[PDB]
Amino acid sequence: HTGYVGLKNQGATCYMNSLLQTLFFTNQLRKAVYMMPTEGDDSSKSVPLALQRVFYELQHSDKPVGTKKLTKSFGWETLDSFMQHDVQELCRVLLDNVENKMKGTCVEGTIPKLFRGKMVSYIQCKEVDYRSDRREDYYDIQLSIKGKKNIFESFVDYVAVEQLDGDNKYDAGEHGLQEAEKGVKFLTLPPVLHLQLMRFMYQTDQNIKINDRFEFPEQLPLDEFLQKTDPKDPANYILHAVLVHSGDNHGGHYVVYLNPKGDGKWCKFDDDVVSRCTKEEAIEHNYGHCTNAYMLVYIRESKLSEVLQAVTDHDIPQQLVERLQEEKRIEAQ
Amino acid sequence: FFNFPNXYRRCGK
Repeated sequence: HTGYVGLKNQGATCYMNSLLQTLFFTNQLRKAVYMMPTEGDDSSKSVPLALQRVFYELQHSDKPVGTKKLTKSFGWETLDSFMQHDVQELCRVLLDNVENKMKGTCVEGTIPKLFRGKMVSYIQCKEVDYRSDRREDYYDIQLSIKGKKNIFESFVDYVAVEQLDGDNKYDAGEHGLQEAEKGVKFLTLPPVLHLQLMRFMYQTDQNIKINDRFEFPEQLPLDEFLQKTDPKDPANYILHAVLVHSGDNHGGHYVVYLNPKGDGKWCKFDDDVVSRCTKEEAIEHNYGHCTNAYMLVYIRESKLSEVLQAVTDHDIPQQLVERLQEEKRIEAQ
Repeated sequence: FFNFPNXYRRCGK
């Protein structure tokens, strides 16, 4: 083996297998999921129980794990369900369910403390003395790709100042229509950074892929995009997961590249096939059967050990272990 | 996103 088990191809789950391994090796998220109060839940409809089941199978089973119950759990069963939705939406569906389950518990707020960050969106008038500052929260960042060669340029475009001129003048209310500037700057960055690479455009009638080259570094410094940086905790991040899609004319195959321990020892998770791969194969070779990298996961250097805690078999409560083994007994008969 | 090519405009919103 390789110490990591795979997920079986069970229907049009698309990116679901890639996302599940990404959350599984978000080790701190995993231990929080194991300790959720899911005793007395209905197996046929419980997303927190389903995520516990798949994580447990991904930790103990020596054969690839099935995801049928989980697919039934959040009800994506229409023929186009997975291709119409986004990786972000599926991650939101799962993470909201788990975070909602953890409310009132000792591990409550684990999802916000791992993935959510603070951001300010501003609109500043240039001739009149008015400004509008509102705080936003984010769990994921959608990055522009066309015309941007690497993540640094991609982030510069995100913080680039937008202009609101005539025919788009901001409604300043008391000050009337105004020629303002609109922008967004980063207040804080989460310990686990979910970056979606928006490589598509929509002529014909379809959304096509932007197969352009786009570079992402193994180590991503982001202090300069913070409004005020913090010494002793620079916004330094380490690449963790690279979610890839392979691109013949219709096709579509979703695999994820991971260094689960953050040590730069990378593996390719092709569903049930988990294999070792070079760091060149995971990073440089995915810059762009046209394969394209569409989602990246970074972990802050200061938080790397805590986010990637060791997870032992005893971290799983005994009553959780008892219920899952009982289910496997029922299937074996 | 990211399931291309497709004619769905719910991707990225």
